[PDB]
Amino acid sequence: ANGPELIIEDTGLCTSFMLLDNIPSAHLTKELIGFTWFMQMYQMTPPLPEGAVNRIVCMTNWASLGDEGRGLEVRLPPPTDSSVHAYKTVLSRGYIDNAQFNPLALRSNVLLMLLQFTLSNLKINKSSTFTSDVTTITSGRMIRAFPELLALAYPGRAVLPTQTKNAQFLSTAIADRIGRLDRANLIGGEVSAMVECMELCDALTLHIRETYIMLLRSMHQDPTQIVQIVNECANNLLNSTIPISLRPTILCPWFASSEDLRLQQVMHLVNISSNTAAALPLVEALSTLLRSVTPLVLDPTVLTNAITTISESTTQTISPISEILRLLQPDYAAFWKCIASWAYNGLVTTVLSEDAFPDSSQSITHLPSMWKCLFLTLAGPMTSDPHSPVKVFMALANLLAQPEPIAIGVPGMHQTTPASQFSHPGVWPPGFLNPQLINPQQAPLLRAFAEHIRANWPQPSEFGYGSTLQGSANLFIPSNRMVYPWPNQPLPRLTVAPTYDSAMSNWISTTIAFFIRVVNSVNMTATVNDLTRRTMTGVMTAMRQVKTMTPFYIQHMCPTELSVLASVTVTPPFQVPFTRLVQNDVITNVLVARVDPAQRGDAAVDIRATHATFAAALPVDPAAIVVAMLCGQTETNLIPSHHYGKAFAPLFASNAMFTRNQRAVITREAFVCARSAVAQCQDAGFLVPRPLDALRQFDVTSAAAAEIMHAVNDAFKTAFDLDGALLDGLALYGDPRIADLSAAYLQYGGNVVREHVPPGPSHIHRALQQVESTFMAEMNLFNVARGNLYLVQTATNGNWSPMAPVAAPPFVRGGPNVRVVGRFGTIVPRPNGLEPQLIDDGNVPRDIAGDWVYPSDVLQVSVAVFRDYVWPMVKAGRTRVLVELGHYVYTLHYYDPQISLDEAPILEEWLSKINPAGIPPVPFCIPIPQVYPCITARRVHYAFTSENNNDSLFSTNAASIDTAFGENAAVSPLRWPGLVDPNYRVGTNDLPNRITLYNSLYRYNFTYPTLDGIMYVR
Amino acid sequence: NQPLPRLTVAPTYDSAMSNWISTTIAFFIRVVNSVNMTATVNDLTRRTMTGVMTAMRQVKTMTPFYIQHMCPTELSVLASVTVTPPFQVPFTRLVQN
Amino acid sequence: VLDPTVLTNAITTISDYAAFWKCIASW
Amino acid sequence: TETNLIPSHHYGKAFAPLFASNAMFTRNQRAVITREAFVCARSAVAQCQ
Amino acid sequence: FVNEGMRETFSKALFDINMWQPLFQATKTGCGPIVLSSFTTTTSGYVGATAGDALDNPVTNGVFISTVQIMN
Amino acid sequence: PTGKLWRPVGTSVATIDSLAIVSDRFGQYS
Amino acid sequence: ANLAAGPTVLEHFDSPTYGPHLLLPQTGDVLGYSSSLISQAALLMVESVMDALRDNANASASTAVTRLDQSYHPVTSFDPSTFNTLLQRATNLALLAVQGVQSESAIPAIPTMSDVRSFVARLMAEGDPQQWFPYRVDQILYWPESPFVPPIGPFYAPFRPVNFPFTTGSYTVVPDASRPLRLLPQYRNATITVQQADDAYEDTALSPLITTHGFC
Amino acid sequence: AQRQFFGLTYNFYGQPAPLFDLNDLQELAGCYARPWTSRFSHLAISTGSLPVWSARYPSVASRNIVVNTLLGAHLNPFAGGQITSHQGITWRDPVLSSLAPVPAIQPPPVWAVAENVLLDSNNYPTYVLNLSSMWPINQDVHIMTMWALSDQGPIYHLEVPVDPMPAATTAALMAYTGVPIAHLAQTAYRFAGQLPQSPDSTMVSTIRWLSAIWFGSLTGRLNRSRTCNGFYFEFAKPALNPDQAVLKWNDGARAAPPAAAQSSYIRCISPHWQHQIVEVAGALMSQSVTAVTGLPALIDEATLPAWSQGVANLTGNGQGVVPCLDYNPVPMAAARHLQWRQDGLITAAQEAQLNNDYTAYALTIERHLTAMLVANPIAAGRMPIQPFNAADFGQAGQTAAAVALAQAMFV
Repeated sequence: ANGPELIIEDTGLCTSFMLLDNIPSAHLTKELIGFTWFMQMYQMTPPLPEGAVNRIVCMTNWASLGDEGRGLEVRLPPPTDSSVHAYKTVLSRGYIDNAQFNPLALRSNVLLMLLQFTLSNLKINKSSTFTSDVTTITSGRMIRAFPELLALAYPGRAVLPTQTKNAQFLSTAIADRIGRLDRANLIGGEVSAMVECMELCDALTLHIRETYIMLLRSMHQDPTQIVQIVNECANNLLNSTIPISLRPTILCPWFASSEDLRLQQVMHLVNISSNTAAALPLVEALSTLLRSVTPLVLDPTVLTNAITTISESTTQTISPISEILRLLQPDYAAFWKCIASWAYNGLVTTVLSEDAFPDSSQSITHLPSMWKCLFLTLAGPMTSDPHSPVKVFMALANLLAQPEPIAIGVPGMHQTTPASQFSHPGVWPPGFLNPQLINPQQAPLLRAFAEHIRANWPQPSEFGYGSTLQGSANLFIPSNRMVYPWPNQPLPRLTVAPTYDSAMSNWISTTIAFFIRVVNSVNMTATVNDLTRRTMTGVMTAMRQVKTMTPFYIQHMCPTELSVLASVTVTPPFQVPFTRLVQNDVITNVLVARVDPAQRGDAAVDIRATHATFAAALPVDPAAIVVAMLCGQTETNLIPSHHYGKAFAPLFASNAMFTRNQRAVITREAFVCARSAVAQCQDAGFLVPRPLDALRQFDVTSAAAAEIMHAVNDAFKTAFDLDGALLDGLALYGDPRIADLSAAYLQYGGNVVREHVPPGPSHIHRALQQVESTFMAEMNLFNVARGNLYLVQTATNGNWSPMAPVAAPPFVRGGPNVRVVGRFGTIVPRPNGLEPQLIDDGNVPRDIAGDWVYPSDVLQVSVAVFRDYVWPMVKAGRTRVLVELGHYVYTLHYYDPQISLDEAPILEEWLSKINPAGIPPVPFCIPIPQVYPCITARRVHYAFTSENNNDSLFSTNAASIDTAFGENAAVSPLRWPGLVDPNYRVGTNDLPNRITLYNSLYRYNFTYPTLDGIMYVR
Repeated sequence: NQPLPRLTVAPTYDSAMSNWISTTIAFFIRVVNSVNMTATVNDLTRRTMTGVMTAMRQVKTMTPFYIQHMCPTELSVLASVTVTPPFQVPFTRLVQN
Repeated sequence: VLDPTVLTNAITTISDYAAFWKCIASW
Repeated sequence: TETNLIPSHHYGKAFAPLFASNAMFTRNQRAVITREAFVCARSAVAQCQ
Repeated sequence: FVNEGMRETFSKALFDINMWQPLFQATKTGCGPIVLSSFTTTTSGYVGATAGDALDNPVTNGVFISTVQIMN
Repeated sequence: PTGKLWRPVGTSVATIDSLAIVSDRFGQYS
Repeated sequence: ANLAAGPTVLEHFDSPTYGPHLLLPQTGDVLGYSSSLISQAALLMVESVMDALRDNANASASTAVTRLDQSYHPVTSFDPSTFNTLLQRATNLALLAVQGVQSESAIPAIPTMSDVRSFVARLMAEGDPQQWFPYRVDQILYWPESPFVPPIGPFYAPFRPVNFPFTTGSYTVVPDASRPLRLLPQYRNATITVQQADDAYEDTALSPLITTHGFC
Repeated sequence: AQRQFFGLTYNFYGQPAPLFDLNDLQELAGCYARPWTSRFSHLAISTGSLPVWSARYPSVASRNIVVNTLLGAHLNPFAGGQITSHQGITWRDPVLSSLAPVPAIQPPPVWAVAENVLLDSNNYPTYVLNLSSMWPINQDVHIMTMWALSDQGPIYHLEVPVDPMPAATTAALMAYTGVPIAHLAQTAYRFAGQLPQSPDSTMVSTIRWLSAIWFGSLTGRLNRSRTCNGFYFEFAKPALNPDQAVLKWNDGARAAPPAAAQSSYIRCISPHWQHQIVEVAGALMSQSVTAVTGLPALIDEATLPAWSQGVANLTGNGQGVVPCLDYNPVPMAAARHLQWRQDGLITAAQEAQLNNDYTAYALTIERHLTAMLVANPIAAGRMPIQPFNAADFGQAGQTAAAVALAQAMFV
């Protein structure tokens, strides 16, 4: 069973940004005692992290004890760590060395990883057991009891012994903002539906996590629904009952819209190899099942018997009887497949097996060819092939050439051309289309044949199949409809008896009436002996009078079986309108499209050349057909409906039918994300809102797409776990950049139809998008400073602050005397003691002692120089340079302001790790914030960012009673509106700017009943 | 030829050669579908022909783009670092005389 | 970098290049 | 083409080894000598007829 | 050549005739509305008063009225 | 051109009869 | 909705016979009416359109007919834009045949194959698909200023084209002239220019015309 | 099924072109996926779970109000007949599956910027010929036209057959109990938006009854005590966001059936509607019904904007009309509480507080819309907030009338 693992409850508090306490506060006992208190001395874990520096790094599910993992997650290690390993999910692997991060393909990665950040959060927030609070900390309240995860959840329940910077903050916490709020329960005594509660959790994870419940809904159906969807699916036969009584809650995501379906049907036809072999386990699948259940017993004896009993003098050499008795004998695999083949004519249309045609060396005096040709006709309508009529006409027209001459269109196609070789629409005998043309006084016999085929080829018709509440996988037929060769009748609930009415039956009766005319005709009558020619009339009349129960079946019970069986089948039926002899509407090609002819300039070019054409044909044998068709018997005492109500019970009792229904939804997602993923990392394609346009991307080459479009196909394959090929095949022609679906057949005449299935309106083409809106806003929380990087030798003694820079940045681009570096970055040397000129932008070598603006890229194919001429300069403190790189990864390094330090080598090294390929995460040294007013050693710094990239600092001295030299950073209240703001209202969150690490949120208790959980079938 | 444009879906399907490779395959797809073909081409195999010639046409080849944006910049250079310069008589498409 | 892998796949379902380089260097 | 591909860096690295081999100047040199060996050959054979 | 303003006249003249459309049909005279675009053409060349000065007026697809038309 | 502007009252196809003086709340655009 | 796959579905909007029916022609096409086999679907249209025309021809004020028109109407699988299929061309002509328009060529009381074919031929001949009354799938726009009085239900909208050229009145049928009738020539106002009034003649004149002399 | 819908586009509020940005077209109707039955994929169990605050779309209803404007500019087919294109954008095919940049060589005739164009599912002979396929576009133009005919809050419809709940309608609801008003409109919307369902279909009754009960609750009457057939909506206690609603089959006195057919068009009247996830999920839901059933009758003309007069097929004025009432969340809730207070549901001193609780709440979803209003002008070619002038907020509209229309609807 490979259905996407949809329902995945999570008890532990949903949050994906933990306040990871970084640089710890020094436990100091000798001197300055009391300055910093640790919750630890009161055997009680601190709610907020307690360290000299507490970053808010992001870890999806850090505190997620809830049973069962999602499979993939994204945990950035604190800035103190390296981090770059988390951004090389594409365009890196085996090219950009460990140490670094590919700055060119930055967006392609921060996006491929955010998609990763989303899928990891696609769990349902399951409700836990909210117990009261007998303790005085909350005096009664409804806090949700968990182990130690409690302390970490409700920050409010914190016990504050001393005025510690944390306690400085927590102190505020509005008392009543804890525990739960509105447990909305219905059945008194049954578990609550969805309790509602405030509890540490970021507005973001919350959002995704609940835009998921919104999704599980988009594919749900109350019971009175799922019952009919099931009824209709088996054509009301099959007794299933639903209990009219309130069923608390039941989230059962089994349904996908009709659109979500089609997006996966075409999708499924892309991986299927257009070759006849890939369509064989598509018909044979419907054939083993067709037989599995069917009140149609094939019984040779019947026919054999009816024929063996025609008198035949043995003073004759040719044995009219012995003949067919031989011919009519090559097993029933052919009858079924003919039928089963109807369900998928789009993919594969059956055909009269070339070998089973009277050979083109004999005329109609040959009696083994007279029978061979009779069996071509009868079995004619059975095969789905858009030519059977013409081929049948030829088969005879062909064999009786000498007597009967007829019009034969194109050159190199004589009336004696091996019948079978008449596959093209354009080469139909001019007389065959319009029999008016064939003259009697020349080709009577043949004209009555053309005359016959036209008057009696079965009229196609359509019937319903599946439930209308549950869409359908149709691409060329209305939803819940299947075109069908033979006229159709409603299933009978009484007793059946082989009837002699009906297209099938009539077709056998008139055609067998024609060959009885061929036998009693002038030609025949003069050549073939007499008494033998009677035997042939008898041998045929017998046939045209056997009580075959099949004619009935192909018109009453078969339609029910195809309809009901068009759901149990592991691939929905794929049909194209059946054209009962209409010259122009012969479908030469049923095509599909992996790419869209829009992007590549193919708007005008013909359809047959822009789409792939399924080419799969089965060689059915006329012998089998007839033997079956003309020889079906049933169970004398049989109720058609009853026998089905029985034959369907099993394959309709379980919700296996509902599975493919989801594989469809997950497909409509994987696809809409890929389309988004590739187009974002691409540059302006299928109108996909790019909230990540600022980030970089210099590899838009297909490889880049397939790479992008590939991980996305993993993230999902991993997220929902499904071996089945999903989102694959789209690639094939090696180019995701223009992934676009479209199916469309082409009738010989002209009409091209077209029907390009576009992705349905999906739920993640939101969420992910929603995350990128917010990612942009709060990058830092993922180790990704924005702005640029300055390099100026500032040797201070005060609170150096690389991240959040006070005052205006010195010398912005295009400022007074602030030359850029010309693309190459070359440095021309000058003779007898003169400064080496640094070729500036305008391409006019300027001098290093000044203010430079280094377009990052330049700095990559140039460091060898940078470090040898401008670097020695910056240290001397005479050439402030601005390295201008969009958004970089940023490593921090907290040193100790007490002791002396010179930030030069933790920079020179970073320079020596910049290839024309990739640069290491920009490292910034930062003094660890002290508690007392310590004497500090004059350190020399160089790296310091312009943009305020200090957005995850969270706290400056948790435990310390007050930071003194470091940069005090009291826990920002703006982060905890829910937790400390009086005006905060339960149900509000500035979701696309900040991330409130403490909101309200509905946790559910969804019960997932199975198909027996709903109706009671049997 | 044209100055190497920032790779995208546009320049990689609009090249001179992309058009040629395209419109030709397009043209032959109608030839293998001629009524005349019927004489010897099977209905299934006639479809298999359209099946293959379309694969080629739609295949995402990146040479058409190279031979029209990146290949000139090579010859232009490569044609200077060679001990024997390029002898080259003018090209002519259909101008006959 | 010329390589029929992609082409083969694409075609194979429904079923050194001196010549080339000695055609550009030929121009 | 190779997944990661900055036309700039690629063509750069390739045409580097080429300009290292002073084969561009051998051409100018073998040239000014063929013009010598010609204005001198043509003359010597044009002086004997 | 039919310069911009000279079309104003022939249009203003025809406009005053089209106006009487309802009386032309009523009395079976006339012959449909007279569009000035039925007497002109869209030739192109140099248009002046003499070879010398016509050389400085290269007009493309201008709207000219041929003599025999300037007659109708 | 000259006179008041007309527009296909019957939409799309203008047949010389479909056109009607495009009048409205402002009078007729000439 | 359920029979939307079927070729086309004709339906009588004007007072159906025994109650609203919904005719669905089988896919096959008849032999005889056109060199090009006409689909059974489109043939039914012609046969009916050829009624609303022949009926309008002699329908009178004093008489009360079952239906104010006999023309069929396509309701499914019908291409509304193009004008190729005999059906589309016929349909396009029925939206006009509901106004009371009559064919100049008298349509026989008992249409004969020779005749039907001479109509299905006239229909195929390149021409201009009437545009006064646009086509709808559930409504037949009928001129308010027209003899036709809408039945009742929601099938007839009183759409008025901007300028319909037809006025009302009938025509009393006149028997076939036994010999070529001479026509005195009375002139109109507009005159053609010799140049144009020449080729006009030379584009449709019988030039190398064989002629008998008789006796002078 | 149903093959006939009449729409009316939004009104370019004293503005030039349609108030929707290109950045929007690729934010709802973009990604190439069918922008159709997507309206609902922008709502959560409540409001605290959406980016509906300070942002590109600062409102729990700012999405639909935008997607609706965007639909106006791309519905010319139903207006005239052809497809057309508004600013390099036009449906890819005749089935209007989705939007996409104008081709290149065969571009559709540039649309004609006109406001309030009527629509007829007939002016487009291909629509009905495919019905099944582009079924969605119907129910959508409908959602549009029910917000367009209004200026301050969508105009849905209410019913109550004189009979008891359709059995398989008491069974379908009893499986949607705990479910929030949001996820109800969900199923409601998601339902009548794919495959033409016959108005006879079970679901329509159920989802039409779920729009009648929601209303009874919104006006006390159908409360925890006086339920419908057993259902009624319990609103969250105002103090923690009362902008909630959950279906709850109880077992208290059953509000006896009305003495006749009770029909009426009710629309939220104050700007408040734009941010109350329940005042939208509810209204939006009541519209899910109309979408797959034509349109009961003609919505009364009286109380309605200036661009909605005698709107052929939609608006009326004569007999085929139904008096249209408009309530105000606060003047409403107040009575909604008084009702509870009368049925002993609460204390006599608890309603003079319940209002305080809720009234302060409305004062919050008020200083917020005004802020977003004076944040996203309108002359900025966009309309995520939809102008409202600091006034309508207190506007004691019909209210008193609908509070009575509720009683007669659930006697």
